[PDB]
Amino acid sequence: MQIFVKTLTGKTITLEVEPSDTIENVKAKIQDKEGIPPDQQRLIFAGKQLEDGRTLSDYNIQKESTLHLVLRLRGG
Amino acid sequence: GSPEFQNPEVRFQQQLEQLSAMGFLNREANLQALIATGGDINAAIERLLGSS
Repeated sequence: MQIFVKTLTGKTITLEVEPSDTIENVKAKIQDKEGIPPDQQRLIFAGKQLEDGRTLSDYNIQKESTLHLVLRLRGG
Repeated sequence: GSPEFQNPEVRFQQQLEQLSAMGFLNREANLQALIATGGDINAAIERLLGSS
């Protein structure tokens, strides 16, 4: 299924995922496309933080959903 | 007029417009995060989603 991933900066990354995908699995896809390590990636949905050790079925993520990927920079 | 931004009824009004536009159901906590940063919305949300 298709999804939309808008970063905190306002970037809109288009990716593909399955209803049986995991948070970590998505992070890898994003990492491949962009390059940002999964450890620096954070998945927020409607303000709710999607924990890495969770599935898309936990927060009931549907298709054509808009996920917000926050980039926690360790630098300054 | 001249309202208080500290008041949870206002929630900065404009800053909350960006916070809600980035997908965030939180309101009060966001007002604090905005104060802690001083306008740095990105830095606020980063730490805000983690704790406070």
